[PDB]
Formats: sequence, C-alpha cells, structure tokens
Amino acid sequence: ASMIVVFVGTAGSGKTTLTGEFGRYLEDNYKVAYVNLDTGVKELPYEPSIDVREFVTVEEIMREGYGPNGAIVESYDRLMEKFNEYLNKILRLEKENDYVLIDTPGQMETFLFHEFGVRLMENLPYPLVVYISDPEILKKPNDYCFVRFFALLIDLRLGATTIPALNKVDLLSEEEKERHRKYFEDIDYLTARLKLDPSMQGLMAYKMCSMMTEVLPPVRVLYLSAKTREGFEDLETLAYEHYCTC
Amino acid sequence: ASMIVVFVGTAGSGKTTLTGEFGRYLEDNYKVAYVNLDTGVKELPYEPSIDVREFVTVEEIMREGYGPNGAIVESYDRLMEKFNEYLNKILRLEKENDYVLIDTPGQMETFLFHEFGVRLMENLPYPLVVYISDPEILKKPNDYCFVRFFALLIDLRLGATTIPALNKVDLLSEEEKERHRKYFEDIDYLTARLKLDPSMQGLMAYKMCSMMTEVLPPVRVLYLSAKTREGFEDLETLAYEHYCTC
Ligand SMILES: Nc1nc2c(ncn2[C@@H]2O[C@H](COP(=O)(O)OP(=O)(O)O)[C@@H](O)[C@H]2O)c(=O)[nH]1
Ligand SMILES: Nc1nc2c(ncn2[C@@H]2O[C@H](COP(=O)(O)OP(=O)(O)O)[C@@H](O)[C@H]2O)c(=O)[nH]1
Repeated sequence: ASMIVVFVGTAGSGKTTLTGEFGRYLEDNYKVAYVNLDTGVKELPYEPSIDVREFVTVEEIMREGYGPNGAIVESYDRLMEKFNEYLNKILRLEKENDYVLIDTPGQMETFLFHEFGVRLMENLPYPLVVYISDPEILKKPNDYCFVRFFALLIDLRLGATTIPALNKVDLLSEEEKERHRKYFEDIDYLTARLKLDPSMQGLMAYKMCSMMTEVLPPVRVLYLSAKTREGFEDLETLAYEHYCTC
Repeated sequence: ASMIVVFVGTAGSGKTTLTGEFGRYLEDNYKVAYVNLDTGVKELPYEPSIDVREFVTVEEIMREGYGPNGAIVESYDRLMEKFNEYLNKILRLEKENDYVLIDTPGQMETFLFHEFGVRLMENLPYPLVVYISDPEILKKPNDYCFVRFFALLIDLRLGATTIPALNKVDLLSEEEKERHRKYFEDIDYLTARLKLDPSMQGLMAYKMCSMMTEVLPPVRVLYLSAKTREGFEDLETLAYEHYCTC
C-alpha cells in the first residue's frame, strides 16, 4: 500500500515537532498524511488529516470532573468505541498517500497499555515504529541498556519493528554525540562497562544485555534533530528498507 | 530504619486505592506514613503525610497555559527543585513509622523517565517496588511476557526489587484466576505456548522469555484486591523478607 511511521516517545521527548518537521521535509518529494492520536495537546506544527480531539479533548473530560490521569484513560476508553471507524479512517489514508505519519499520545503508556493503541497496531500494514528518546537521560551505562530494552519491549508489545532514536542531537556536543554511539552502534562495550558495575543492578543490567550475545539482531540507533533535519534521510531508507523486507 | 513500599502502576490500574487500602489494614498493627508523589489526582482514600500538590497541581500548570502532557512534565521539573528538601522529608518519616507507603504518579513513565523518580529511588533505603498490573490486558501469551519484562525493566531502571502484581482479582473468575497463574508462578508454560506462535513476535517474545532459562531468579506474582484485602498479608511477608535480605 504505502509507508506508515508511528512516532512513539515519552512526554517532552519532542516527538510531535519531529512528527511535523519530518513530514514537511517529506512533502517536498512525497504525498504525506498526518494522524494525531494524542487527546491532550495544545497546538501541532502540522495539519492533521486525522485528529482525536475532534472527538474528545482531555481538557473536556476535565471541565466534566476527572483529573489528568483519569481524563486520559477515559478518552481512550471512549475511543475504543469510535474505533472500527477511526481505524478504516487510516487505511483510506494509506492508498492516497506516500508516507503516513502517526502521532501517538504523550503518555506513551496510554498508547502502550490500552487496547486502543495495541489493536490499531495490529490493523496497520507493517508499520515502522520510531522510538524517540530524549538524550538527557543517557548519563550512566544502565540508562543505555534501559532505553534499548524498553525499545525492544515496544517492539514486543506493539508487534512492529521498533527503532531506537535519540532526539534533539543539536543540543549535543562533539565527542558526547559519539560517546552515545559508543554505547549504541557498538553493543559490546555497553555490556563491557556493565560487567564493571559491582552493584546488584549492574548484575541484571549486565545480565540483561547479552540480549544480543544470546539472540535478537543488533538494530541501528537513529540520531535525529527536528529543527536541523539531522538523520532525516536515514529515516526514509529504513522506512523503505523495512517496507521492502515486509 | 523501617519498611518502605513504592506502588508503581499505570493509569487506571487502581493503585492509589490499593495504596490507601493497604495502609489502613496496616494501621491496625503498624504505624503508617503516606507519601503521594502524584501531581494530578482529585482525592485520596488516605491522609498523606507528604503531598506534591501542596507545592504544585497539574490543574494549575493548566490555568497557566500548558496542556496535560506538558503540565505533567513541568510539575516534575519544578519538583527536581524542591528535591533535596522533599527527599529528606521522606527520611524523617522513616524513623517515626513502621511502613511507609509511597504513591507514584499515574503517568508511570513520569516517575520512570524523569530524574525526580529515579533519584528519589537511589536515596531510599532498599525500597520494595510493587508493580501493579491491571488483569484486563492479560489476554494472550505475549501480554504475560510483556508485563513481566516491563516489571524487570522497572527493577532495572529504578534499581529496586520489583514485584509483579495483578490488581482487582475480585472481578476475576475461578479458573481464570488460575489460568493467569499458569502463565506466571509457572514460568515454563508461558514460554511453552510462545514457541507455538509462529509469528515474528512470537519469535522474540519467546526468545525474550528464557530470561529465566538464561538468568534472573523466577520472582513471585502477587494477586491483590484493594476492596477485599486479597493477598495483603503476603505483601507484608515479602516486605519483611526483602527488608531482611537487604
Ligand atoms: N532543540 C530541539 N528542540 C526540540 C526538538 N524536538 C522538539 N523540540 C522542542 O520540544 C517541543 C516539542 O514537544 P512535543 O513534540 O510536543 O512533545 P511530545 O510530543 O509529547 O514528545 C518543540 O516546541 C521544540 O521546542 C529537537 O530536535 N531539538
Ligand atoms: N474492583 C476493584 N476496583 C478497584 C481496585 N483497586 C482500585 N479500584 C477502583 O479504581 C479506583 C482507583 O483508581 P486509582 O488508584 O486512583 O488509579 P491509579 O492510582 O492512577 O492507578 C477506585 O476508585 C476503585 O473504584 C480493586 O482491587 N478492585
């Protein structure tokens, strides 16, 4: 049919921007759709073909009673109702578009723990998942293993090739933006330093890693910058290369 | 010092209730504190010794500008400021209490992705983590592996023995509440049925499991019911048994 990319990434990871900034760069050579599944956001750098707000806004479920966490859960419980509609709504978008950029809710776990997100994922035609991570949590070894495991988690949960990605690599350094790569592209040295950590964690973080030594093909980490179109091109390849594979 | 229990569990898992309902049952024989780290909730079945709201309410960061996901992130960015205070505030609670029940934010990933939650965890004296899961997502094999991996994730991220737990086992069946146990206490049959799934996922969900065959001690799943005090007693043992071990 055509390529679909789901941007999953925790609150404040700046994925929405990326979601928009990637599309406009893709509107130069490709026809682009824009699905927003987030029920709680103010603006959008983009014009959604599909918007969950038109049905329901967290802001609403507020002026009704619930608080934040409770509103969120109700929105996606009210969505699992306009579901089979809302689904098809994304397929009829497939065959009139080259890329289709899906923008999952800020509460990653919303999309991740509640049928609305999982199911929608089963119904999509081999979607690629780009797991945006914010580089300001990569400080110590575990953190690297932590983020990469979770990414695999997502892959597992959502059943869809999931790509680890660092965001906002502009606000990076020089060697820093390569230190990160030492704990990434290279999957061996990460485990190497984990073996050094004599602490309980270090034990199972280390033991955890070897998720490669055992089994589960390496995977390539994407470095991206919404603002300065960093690694944007590569997303495309991967997109195609995955779209091909499957 | 004394026992501290952190309840982590995704939105709508009904942990806050459990957090309160467990304490009042513990107020019968133990002196109990009550820390609420959630900046976005309406009421609380309990009287917090500590409340993050007194500093800042999501509701506020709303009537200022931000929306849901943006408010949340700002609250915990404003907390990493009253941090070293707010910390100590929990230690001076240690040595005047038997149990101390910590109530993490609904957006699990808030507590999980942003320093406020991680750091606070390092500063606590061997806290036990009870990962509440809602049984209405356990439908197919993966789901079981999914929830148990994530639990281990949490353990890893937060560095603290993490206990998988199903919630609301009252709204359960008979054999259902034992089917669940087949995919749990028994860690072998879960992998057994995963090997049956000839799908891509089944491959790495199966491959994933063997997180025991390889290495990482079994762990016991808790069945809990806020309302009907189910498995409440066991929490205690574990609490003590862990408090002892370390
Ligand atoms: N410097 C920089 N800032 C970014 C980048 N991506 C997003 N941002 C900032 O973060 C905001 C986007 O947040 P948003 O995408 O809505 O958060 P999320 O969708 O919940 O993950 C933008 O207004 C930008 O100012 C980036 O690559 N570099
Ligand atoms: N039947 C049943 N309902 C529960 C249980 N625990 C919580 N609830 C319901 O869920 C609500 C609690 O939600 P809450 O704890 O605030 O959600 P969370 O803290 O974000 O995970 C309560 O008002 C109960 O009605 C349980 O064990 N059994």
